Amino acid sequence: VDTCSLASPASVCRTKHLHLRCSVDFTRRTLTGTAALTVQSQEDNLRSLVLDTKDLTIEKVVINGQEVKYALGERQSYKGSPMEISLPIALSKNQEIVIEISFETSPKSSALQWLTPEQTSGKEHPYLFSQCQAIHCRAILPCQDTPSVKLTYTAEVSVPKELVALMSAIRDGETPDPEDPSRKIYKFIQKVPIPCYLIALVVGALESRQIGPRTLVWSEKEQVEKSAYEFSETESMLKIAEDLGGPYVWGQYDLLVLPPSFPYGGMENPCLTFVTPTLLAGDKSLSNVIAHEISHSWTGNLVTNKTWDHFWLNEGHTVYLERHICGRLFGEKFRHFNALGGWGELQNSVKTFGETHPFTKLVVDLTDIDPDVAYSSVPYEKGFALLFYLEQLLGGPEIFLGFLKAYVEKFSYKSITTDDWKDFLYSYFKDKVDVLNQVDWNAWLYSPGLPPIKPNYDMTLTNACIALSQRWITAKEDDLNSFNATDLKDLSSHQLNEFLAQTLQRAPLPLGHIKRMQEVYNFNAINNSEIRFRWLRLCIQSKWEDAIPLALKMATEQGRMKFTRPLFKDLAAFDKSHDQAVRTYQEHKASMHPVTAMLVGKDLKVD
Ligand SMILES: OCc1ccc(Oc2ccccc2)cc1
Ligand SMILES: [Yb+3]
Ligand SMILES: [Yb+3]
Ligand SMILES: [Zn+2]
Repeated sequence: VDTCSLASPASVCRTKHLHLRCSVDFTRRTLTGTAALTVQSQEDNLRSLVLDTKDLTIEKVVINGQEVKYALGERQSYKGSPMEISLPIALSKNQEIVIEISFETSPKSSALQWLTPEQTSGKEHPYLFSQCQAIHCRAILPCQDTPSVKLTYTAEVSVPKELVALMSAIRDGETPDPEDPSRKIYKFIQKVPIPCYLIALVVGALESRQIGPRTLVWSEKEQVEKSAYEFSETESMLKIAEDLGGPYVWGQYDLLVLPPSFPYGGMENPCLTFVTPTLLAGDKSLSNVIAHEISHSWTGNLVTNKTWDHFWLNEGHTVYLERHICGRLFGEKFRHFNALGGWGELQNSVKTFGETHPFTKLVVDLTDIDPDVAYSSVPYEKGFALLFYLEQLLGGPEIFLGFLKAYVEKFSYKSITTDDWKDFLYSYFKDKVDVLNQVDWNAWLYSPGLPPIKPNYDMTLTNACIALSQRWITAKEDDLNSFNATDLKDLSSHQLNEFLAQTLQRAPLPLGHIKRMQEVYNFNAINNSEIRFRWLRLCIQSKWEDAIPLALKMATEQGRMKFTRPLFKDLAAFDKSHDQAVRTYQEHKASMHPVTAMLVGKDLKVD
């Protein structure tokens, strides 16, 4: 039972394949076309089925060349409207049929962002991108919008000729549109079965550069060179990930660097990972996001969560694999540094929601909860903390990686629950079940707050961050003279970020301390998005009026939610910037990503 979907469940019928034929209309901000679903009945005498939709216009439904009866139910808030289709002939178990639905999206589709030329790097062409995770595929096309159903797809997309279309699939050629010479048709094939949240589309003035044997980086012309350099470790990461998870089955591993309003750090769209341009630090320092997206090719894309309640399975295992990739590239001390940083992020999330909040539970109950509202670091970090604890309890990384590879092999091409994972963990570790029975399963999986046990972490790389943060916190006015640019000489960008993270946990600091920090460290000159974000949060919470225009600029010039949401909230919580934060949101709302616009509105209590 998937409480987020209104469609017929996997026990009734299963979509086996999607053949999508569509045209992108920038003037109307609509995607129009036909979604032909190959549906397999899982029941005897199947006469009707239900599909998920959200703000879709249905023109007709065709089965066996004839139009059939359908009905759109009343809208159920964020879930959309159910679409019941009357089948012309009763289906027996395992019988397949093709249902072709003629549809049109709404300009307000929660899955899409339509950008004007002014909102792009080039300023001459418009741009479109999708973001289906968790339940936005229903806002693009009628489907069984649940990760419990996996399907292959083929697609032909008609776009203005001067533009390029890309999808979460293998490129299968381009031709002039035979129905319109002002347009091109781009063809795509996804031969590996995927849950529909992994369906993705981008249309814009895109250019590409090869950066590895199976990797192209894609972006507007202005970002190509910087992107090629920033993501040059991609191939070495794919090789490490293949060694940890088994064969890479997707063919290509391309990267697309989206415009700044992209709401997430990355999206593991198969064959084409989507990334935020906020990763473009110039020194490859934010490459762990690539390692994370690469890891999803095994944990999430091959082994998938059956429902959104089990999202931690996707995230926890991915962060675990991501930290191993970074550990192989940079050393075990670095994997422990990243792991310890993750615990810090988990403390922050638990503190933000409250220790008894249901969204701090590992396995969540999303009945009547919009998944976008529940989204946080909890499934990533609590999920990671559990696996890291288990690794330590079971004999170390080598032993635990053996389980991870067996888990990926066991559940490849399947959709699983926490119980399925737990059953396999007990099966694999049958000779260590006594150790496994010491785990407080009920607390780890179903209780809110911080985990019952904190793993053991090497402190080697964290010590200097803690030591510097503590000097600043315990400093009195007469100790401020002792700080100098030399304090940072031996700190990496990651350590500088951790120093800021540690200090932010104790924010506010006295205004005089923050002014001294700028005077000696010149944190205002740092363009690294993670460091700049933490520094500006530190300034705003410490009530520095000079930081107000810098924080407003960062909150609006980019739209990665990790940054935009807390910056708007910090600005709204500071009396001096409250009105500006609200008015800036109101002015930008219409041109923001629809999900980001909704969430910032809720955060700022602006309806
Ligand atoms: O485990 C908490 C939780 C959080 C979010 C969630 O759904 C998502 C997933 C990705 C993107 C947006 C929403 C499902 C579960
Ligand atoms: Yb081909
Ligand atoms: Yb003193
Ligand atoms: Zn992820």
